[PDB]
Amino acid sequence: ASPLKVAVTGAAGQIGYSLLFRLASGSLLGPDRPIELRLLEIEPALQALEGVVMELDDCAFPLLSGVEIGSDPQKIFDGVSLALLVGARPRGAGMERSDLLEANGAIFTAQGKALNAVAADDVRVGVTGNPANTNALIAMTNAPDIPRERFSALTRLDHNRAISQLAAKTGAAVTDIKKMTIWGNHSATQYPDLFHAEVAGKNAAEVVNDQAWIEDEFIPTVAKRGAAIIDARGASSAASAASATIDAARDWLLGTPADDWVSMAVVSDGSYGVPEGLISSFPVTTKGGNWTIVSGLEIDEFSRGRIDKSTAELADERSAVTELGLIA
Amino acid sequence: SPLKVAVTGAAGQIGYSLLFRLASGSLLGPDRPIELRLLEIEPALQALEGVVMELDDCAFPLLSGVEIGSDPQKIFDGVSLALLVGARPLLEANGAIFTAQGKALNAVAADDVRVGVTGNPANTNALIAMTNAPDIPRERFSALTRLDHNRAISQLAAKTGAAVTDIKKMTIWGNHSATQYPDLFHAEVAGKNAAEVVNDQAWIEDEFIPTVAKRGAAIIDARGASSAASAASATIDAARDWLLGTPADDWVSMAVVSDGSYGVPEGLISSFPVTTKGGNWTIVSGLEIDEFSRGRIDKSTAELADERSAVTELGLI
Ligand code: NA
Ligand code: NA
Ligand code: NA
Ligand code: NA
Ligand code: NA
Ligand code: NA
Ligand code: NA
Ligand code: NA
Ligand code: NA
Ligand code: NA
Ligand code: NA
Ligand code: NA
Ligand code: NA
Ligand code: NA
Ligand code: NA
Ligand code: NA
Ligand code: NA
Ligand code: NA
Ligand code: NA
Ligand code: NA
Ligand code: NA
Ligand code: NA
Repeated sequence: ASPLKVAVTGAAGQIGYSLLFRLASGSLLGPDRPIELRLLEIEPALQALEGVVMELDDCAFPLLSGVEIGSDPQKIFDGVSLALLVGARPRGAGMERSDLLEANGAIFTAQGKALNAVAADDVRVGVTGNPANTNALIAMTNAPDIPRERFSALTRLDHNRAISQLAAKTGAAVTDIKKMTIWGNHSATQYPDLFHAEVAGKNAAEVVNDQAWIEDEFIPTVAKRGAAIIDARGASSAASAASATIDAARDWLLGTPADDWVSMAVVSDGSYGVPEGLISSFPVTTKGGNWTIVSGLEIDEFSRGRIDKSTAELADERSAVTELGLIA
Repeated sequence: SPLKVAVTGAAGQIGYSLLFRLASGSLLGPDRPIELRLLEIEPALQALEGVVMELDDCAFPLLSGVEIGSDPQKIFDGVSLALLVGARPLLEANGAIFTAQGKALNAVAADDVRVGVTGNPANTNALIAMTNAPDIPRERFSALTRLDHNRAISQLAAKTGAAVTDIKKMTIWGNHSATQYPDLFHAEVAGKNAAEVVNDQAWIEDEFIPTVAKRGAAIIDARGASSAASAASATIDAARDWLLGTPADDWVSMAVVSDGSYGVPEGLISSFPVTTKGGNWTIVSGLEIDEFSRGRIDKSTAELADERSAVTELGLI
């Protein structure tokens, strides 16, 4: 196979440090599909990025066809088929992800315009940098010649967290869990939805049989997990964010299993009462590098309220970046 | 059935880079589960809890479970692969660590255990561990020279323009130290003898060997931090090849106990060209050692013997 050209921003950062070795080892497309890494950093981090590339070379990875590094997004994104926009300022303890809306926003205006100018026709664009949904909205709107559906923000770390907590509660293997959904924003208002999930062919909410645990423990544990990692580790998630980035990109490009769906924050067409044009997390299936929102789910009153709270937040964020002039 | 894998220094930088790859399938592939048993010192256990939170958040299908602790006799119980990564960042300080860890392994590891030592000074730590485990066959102990090996492959690929897949039969001889000897005279670049391809002895001595030997310091100069991800990667490569076997047209480097082969003093843990099958290594037989290579091999094994003498004088053997 021709090498897949993959761009990674913030590539000398902590997420990048985890992610690049998984990419080069075969985690994205498997053991027979080479990858070319195109790595972006800010100028003061280029010496460190040179060091990371030395380490990549020193792994003697058979799949790594080559590496280009630089600080010019038009050079690094030239011809790329997958762009992993990870680099942005991190949050720290006591911060909400939305605290970084104005700071990180302008990065995404510029990167969307660069992608628009130079990326491969088949590009798919994943955004991990915070606040992720709004940053993906910024990038998507600044790339009018790339189809809107090519942009996604990462809610897969939230999704995976929710799988982990459900498996723990139920005594199940992670492989038993299917049809998890995270709705809305990658924030504290995210809604992890058990009511459509399955634990080995059984409805998840019925298996747990405990609405109070769902409301008082499960939802806030998942929603606030990032802050819990900051408290435990002293720094934001890195390896697990990199792992979720690989999972989301892999499923996007190679497809979801027939019996399952995943969570991706993508542009709303109004489905499920989610305001049109927001980047919001939905249950989706994928095939051929394309996603489709899962149709037909009955949204119960409790779920409805939690979804709307989260989409309300997204609408507020969208208004703020529109007022800052970052959109279009 | 999950392979029980112990990792020491598990909240360190190598560990951070290693554990997620292990759990994702890098060691045994996509259908073989693993159980992680993570050792740290007591003051690092809080941090290790945070690493386990992130492991759990990955929802890894292969990760059957995780146990953490500071007692090697608990963590190593029933393990079939022990990756001894943690060490004091010299010979004496690490001596107590590896004496204690070899004794623990001897007491509680699985019969089929293989023990890979990444923590420095790796060869002599491995020797100490092996000596302290008289009920585990000596061939189960290896020190990691795979990072040097892969670094050599990297330099040789850059010099020749070949793909890394075109590079075979690289060897690192001796100690994992500045006296290591990376041997191009038996390596092949797309079938052709590597030293004949390069055709430049001054480049070998003045550039290739010192660049390999000093690479860790070059990474630190560049990144401001040590080479954790590539060390992790080498650790996985070496353990994977040990357990699953080497390719039929290739060999790898492993530091293992010497039977005298190639003039390496018996009983030293020393890096040899090896093939693997069934979880067992065999030193590559039949290689002709030229005068230049003999001199460099003997300089390294002299250092290994000096280190063995030092730890013997300290009472660690
Ligand atoms: Na960075
Ligand atoms: Na990292
Ligand atoms: Na691949
Ligand atoms: Na490697
Ligand atoms: Na390596
Ligand atoms: Na470059
Ligand atoms: Na667009
Ligand atoms: Na709640
Ligand atoms: Na949080
Ligand atoms: Na939490
Ligand atoms: Na938590
Ligand atoms: Na609407
Ligand atoms: Na909009
Ligand atoms: Na609102
Ligand atoms: Na340790
Ligand atoms: Na380390
Ligand atoms: Na594995
Ligand atoms: Na956990
Ligand atoms: Na994850
Ligand atoms: Na041995
Ligand atoms: Na080893
Ligand atoms: Na042998």
